[PDB]
Amino acid sequence: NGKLLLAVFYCLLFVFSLLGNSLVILVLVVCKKLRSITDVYLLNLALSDLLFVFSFPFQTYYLLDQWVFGTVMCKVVSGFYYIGFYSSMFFITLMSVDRYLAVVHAVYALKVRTIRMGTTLCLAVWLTAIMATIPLLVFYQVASEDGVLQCYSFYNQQTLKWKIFTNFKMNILGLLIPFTIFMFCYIKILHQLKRIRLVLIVVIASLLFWVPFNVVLFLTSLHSSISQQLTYATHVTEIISFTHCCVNPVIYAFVGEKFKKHLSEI
Amino acid sequence: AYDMTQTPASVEVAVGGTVTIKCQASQSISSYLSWYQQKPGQRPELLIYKASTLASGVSSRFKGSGSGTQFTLTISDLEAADAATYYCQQGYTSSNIDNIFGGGTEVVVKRTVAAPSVFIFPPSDEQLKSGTASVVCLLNNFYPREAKVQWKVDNALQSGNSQESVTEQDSKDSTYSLSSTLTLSKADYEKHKVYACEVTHQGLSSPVTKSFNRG
Amino acid sequence: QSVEESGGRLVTPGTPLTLTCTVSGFSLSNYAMIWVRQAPGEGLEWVGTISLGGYTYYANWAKGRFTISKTSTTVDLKISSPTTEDTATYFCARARWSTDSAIYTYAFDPWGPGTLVTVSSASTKGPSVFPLAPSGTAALGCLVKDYFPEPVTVSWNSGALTSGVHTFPAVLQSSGLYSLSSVVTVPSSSLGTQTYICNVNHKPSNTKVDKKVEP
Repeated sequence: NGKLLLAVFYCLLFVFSLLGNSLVILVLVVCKKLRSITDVYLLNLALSDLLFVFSFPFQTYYLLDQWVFGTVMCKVVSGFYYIGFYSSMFFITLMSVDRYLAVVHAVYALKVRTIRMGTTLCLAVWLTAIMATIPLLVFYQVASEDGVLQCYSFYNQQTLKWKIFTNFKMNILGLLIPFTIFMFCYIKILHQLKRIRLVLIVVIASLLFWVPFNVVLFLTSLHSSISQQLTYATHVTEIISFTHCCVNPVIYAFVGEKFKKHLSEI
Repeated sequence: AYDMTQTPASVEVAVGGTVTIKCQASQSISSYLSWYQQKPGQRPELLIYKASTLASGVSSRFKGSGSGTQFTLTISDLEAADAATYYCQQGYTSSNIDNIFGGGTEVVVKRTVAAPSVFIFPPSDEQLKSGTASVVCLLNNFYPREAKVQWKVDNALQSGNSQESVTEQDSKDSTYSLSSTLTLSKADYEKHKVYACEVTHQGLSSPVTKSFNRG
Repeated sequence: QSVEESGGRLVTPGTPLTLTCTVSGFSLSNYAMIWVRQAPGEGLEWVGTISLGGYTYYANWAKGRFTISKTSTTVDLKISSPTTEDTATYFCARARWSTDSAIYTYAFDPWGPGTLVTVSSASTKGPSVFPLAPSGTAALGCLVKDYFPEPVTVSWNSGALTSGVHTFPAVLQSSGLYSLSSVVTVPSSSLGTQTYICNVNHKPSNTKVDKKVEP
């Protein structure tokens, strides 16, 4: 009966994440014109979180009953999930790089920090996320396990290599490179500043949310009795990760003063 | 691409014996083979899927094994009702496929030899009036299927004007029946006097003749 | 769960045909449907498959000549231009395990009672029934001759008699018309007391015959 409890939890996440992201977008688009470069990345991060938010109801209706939406929806929902993951993971790296460039290279910062750079980098990030997601979708489809429908990805013994390729692609692209960029930037920023906390907290949260998922995926790729606890681990890690979209608006409303100035009014 | 070949075309086995049927694929399939049974004059029925798991309602005497390329089906305790045709089917892929089924293997239940009973039927009056004469001779309740029949008119042999029909193996007694019909023109019927059907089968020491004279 | 086939007919070579497969007890959105064909006295031959979403997959020989469609309750197979080699029994089956792209589509259950399709330029004809009268035990029967197309159903005493009744398969004559015989063996003493009537029924020409055999 755990599926019902998981569905209720997904509904809770849906409601809170939708409210938070809607409020963030509302403030950014009504009480400001995104004049600052910092605001464009926040807007794109909120638009990425909404992609996670939109995939919850299908999962809730899948835990109860079964998958009745067909194959096109089976591909599209997974596309939403993976594009959201990749885009939200890259935008944090962009924020970290921007903060480093300001704190350390302030003299040269004035030239780069313009609206055009933000727009171009955001478009590039979105295209990169979509391209990185394309390989996964081609294998998702609907299957009938004796009359019960399910949306899942199936590989033959010939195409099985792409499963390993995609697992390692996810790992290296979405964890190591972002983590390395954070490591390089924030040691220097702390060195300069100790003698801001917002983006540091953002990265640590968004890394601890996804690191168990990446670790379990790494173990799964290496494997390809351990199966049962590995399946339980990946299942729990999915929920562990899901909360990043809900908490990002929480962080931005808690820390940023600009958010408070326009949230207290409403 | 994936060509399914069943090795034994026909296997003969006594009751209470073991039957092994082998199926093979040109390319490896990761244990996605199903087995179907078809008794004569009936729709097929599923026996095993995934090459090992029994379908609900099927006895435990059927055991499927193998994986990859080779596959096997074993019938442990054969019964007189197990005479049928078995097909192996690959559920791996459906793209660029000539046929997903195998050639089919036929199981014939062995039995003690039983000589046929011979009957002779001359043409009726109505058919003779119509303009064609048919003389029938019937072999009943014999085993095995290799029975031979010859027609003789006035002690002379005939060929090319006789047709034979054989039933499927009985599911209760495992015997056979055969019927041979000789067709003659109405005029030719009266040109001769004595007709005979002679039967040779392993159950008889010498050929047995059944004959009649017009009248 | 049940599947019933319909549409079997005698169709001239070149005019399109269409068969239907009605379903009861389950929803078509959850299972895939398989079409198979079997020539008289030969093995199964897969022709096509329709998956959950309505994607059709055909065998290499069947590409371009057949087309499968589905609806809420029925599945249709259309033959665009039948040839004389398309005569066979067509079966309609449900795949319990399947994928939307037709991989891993192994377990077929239940099957349907196949529908017989014949293609030829010969017109339908009604059977001619003649009595093979008797001469331990005695044998007597009815000979059905020169009918077309298949099938013809023969019973004895309107189904009251069923023990020891042999009905041989139809054999195609030189004239293109089938022939068949039905024989029953009975105690000799019963010949003079009971009456035996052969009931012949030919659906294509709507022919009913009740012929009594008397020595």
